[PDB]
Amino acid sequence: TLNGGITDMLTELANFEKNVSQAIHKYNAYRKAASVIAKYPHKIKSGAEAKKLPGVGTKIAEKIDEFLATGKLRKLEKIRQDDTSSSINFLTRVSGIGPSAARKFVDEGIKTLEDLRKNEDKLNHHQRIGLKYFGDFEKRIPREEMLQMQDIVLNEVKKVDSEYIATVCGSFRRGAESSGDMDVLLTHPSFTSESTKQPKLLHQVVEQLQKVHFITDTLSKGETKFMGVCQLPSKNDEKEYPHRRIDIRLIPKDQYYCGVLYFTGSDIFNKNMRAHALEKGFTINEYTIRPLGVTGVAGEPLPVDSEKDIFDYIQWKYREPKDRSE
DNA sequence: CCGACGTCGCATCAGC
DNA sequence: GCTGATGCGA
DNA sequence: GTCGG
Ligand SMILES: Nc1ccn([C@H]2C[C@H](O)[C@@H](COP(=O)(O)OP(=O)(O)[C@@H](Cl)P(=O)(O)O)O2)c(=O)n1
Ligand SMILES: Nc1ccn([C@H]2C[C@H](O)[C@@H](COP(=O)(O)O)O2)c(=O)n1
Ligand SMILES: [Cl-]
Ligand SMILES: [Cl-]
Ligand SMILES: [Cl-]
Ligand SMILES: [Mg+2]
Ligand SMILES: [Mg+2]
Ligand code: NA
Ligand code: NA
Ligand code: NA
Repeated sequence: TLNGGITDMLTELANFEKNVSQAIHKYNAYRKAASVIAKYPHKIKSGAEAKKLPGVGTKIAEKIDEFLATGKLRKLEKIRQDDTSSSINFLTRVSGIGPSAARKFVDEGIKTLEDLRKNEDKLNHHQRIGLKYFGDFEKRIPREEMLQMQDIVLNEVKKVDSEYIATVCGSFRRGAESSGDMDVLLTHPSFTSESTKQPKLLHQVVEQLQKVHFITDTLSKGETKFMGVCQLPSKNDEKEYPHRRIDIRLIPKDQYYCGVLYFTGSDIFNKNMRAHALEKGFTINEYTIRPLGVTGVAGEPLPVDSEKDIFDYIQWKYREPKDRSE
């Protein structure tokens, strides 16, 4: 990491703006600049050099100059001193506690892990599970464990219905040596953009994974998206593995390529690519790519028979999953 | 100088 | 209940 | 906070 000091600074500023300021566009701007700087293949020597990169403007350039000269950023040194900002930033590290809930908890005197555990009463279901596994959810998953988890998920899915196809996406599909959680794209021929011919398609996979004690908790669940918790089995006398976040997304089978493009990410890559689509006159979601008429209303879905077809429409050279870790 | 910034699923709540 | 908005998340 | 028209 040539520029890790700068990128950490911008990331901390991004998180400040999201959690404390509740300024989602500043959050995205800071993360976009951190990402372009992270892939820049030179050790940055000045703010002016960084300002050449798209997403780095005047203000970030000045912060880079202060950071290069001093090793620090006074704006951040002060944010770290604000008790309210410290409290809010801590509380939002619990899954299910966002910017608004964190600020309300602080108002109510609930500011520390101690306070949260004393007040499970005041937590919704999601937050209660985020608190239960607070430590575990900050541990990363070695790719070796991702492979064991993939084996279980793919085999249990096959036992329910051999026509399911489960694909592990996220950073795993991008070839990362570790991942923050497990993301699973699911398809079944009974669920297409034209009809849903079988109910409970997601539910049946979730129940089977619960049956074998792989899924341990549910954060939210609907007809096409599961957000929950899972755990690898341990051997005799072994310490248990940490509990891990798992997301399962059921996507219409004929829309698999848009779905796997979405779920492979990264999230910044998707934002960048979707914004480029818009400048090229297209809109992309996890289901389709459609043209945008001058009216601004999306037209009919365009034929897609590969991930690369999506890149072709917007005049981008193809980028393998490994090259999408923005 | 300023409007737009990616797109959408599930949980929650307010008004009717 | 339904609908629409907001929060939080992918 | 940055960018493009
Ligand atoms: N705001 C977002 C968040 C996620 N996503 C997509 C892209 C992302 O790759 C996918 C899974 O989300 P996750 O937060 O798990 O991101 P990952 O790419 O898997 C890595 Cl941050 P990690 O989960 O391995 O740490 O969902 C998105 O489009 N927009
Ligand atoms: N989860 C998945 C994965 C692949 N597929 C289909 C889409 C393609 O037509 C086909 C090609 O397989 P693969 O992409 O794994 O090479 O598999 C699916 O329907 N659901
Ligand atoms: Cl903002
Ligand atoms: Cl600092
Ligand atoms: Cl669509
Ligand atoms: Mg992930
Ligand atoms: Mg723009
Ligand atoms: Na720039
Ligand atoms: Na949180
Ligand atoms: Na995830």
